[PDB]
Amino acid sequence: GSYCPRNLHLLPTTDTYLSKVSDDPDNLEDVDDEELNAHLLNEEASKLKERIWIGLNADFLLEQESKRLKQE
Amino acid sequence: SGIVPTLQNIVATVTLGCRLDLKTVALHARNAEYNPKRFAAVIMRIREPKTTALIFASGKMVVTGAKSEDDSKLASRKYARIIQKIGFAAKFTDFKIQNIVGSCDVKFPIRLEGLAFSHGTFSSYEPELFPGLIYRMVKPKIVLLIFVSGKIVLTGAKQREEIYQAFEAIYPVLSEFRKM
DNA sequence: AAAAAACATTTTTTTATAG
DNA sequence: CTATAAAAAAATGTTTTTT
Repeated sequence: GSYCPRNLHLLPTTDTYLSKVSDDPDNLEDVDDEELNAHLLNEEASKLKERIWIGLNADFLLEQESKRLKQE
Repeated sequence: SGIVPTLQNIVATVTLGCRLDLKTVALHARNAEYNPKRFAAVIMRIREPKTTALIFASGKMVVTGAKSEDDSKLASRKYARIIQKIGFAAKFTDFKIQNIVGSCDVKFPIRLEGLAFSHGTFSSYEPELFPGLIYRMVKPKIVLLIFVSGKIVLTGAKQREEIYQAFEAIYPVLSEFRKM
């Protein structure tokens, strides 16, 4: 307010905005809704990434393969 | 007095309790940026409830993006369905919120070259370095950014109620220092 | 000087905000 | 980029022990 100051707990608390969401650490099977269930690409689609990722990071992959030589 | 900081950003830290291989995580997801030469993590930038996160091969991602606390808890809950549905164990343990950010408009010009005089024991203002005035508050420890126009960034706190006190406290000071 | 196990930093990610 | 803060763990980057 503009006169006598703001009342502490008449505003929302983070702790009411946390207790609104599920806490189950094992059974996180309450936020599945198709779109989420679609962030996991198949075989033909995952195979294309491994193929492309290898090329972009064939830079990285040689120093790591030479790190296998310093370790032998 | 009549305004209350809008949460524009919340950081969420979370443990999944397993040293999981990154290589695989990325090659199974729509949002899959693994550049181990760059950052040592994977980047999944989910749509609802809108985040970005950052998964670590030890199992403790950095979920940054939430607009609230409904979001930030679920944001990090949604990587716990993916990493699960791929091939890893990995639970959802210790949802800690490291940072919350704030903002608003007090709707009037605010002088800063004079705030640095009175409350300059808390302050550091270099004009042509950064147009904002940095307020280091102690109780509670939430850092305000006070811009010329009258807009304040209130990044710092881990509880929402904290941030809101930092606006209320600094207000009669944002009122005293002005361009009439 | 030298090889070593000790601390400290540069990197990234989000978000609004203004020189 | 300048600036706030906040996690995190690969990684190089400093100061300081122990050879």
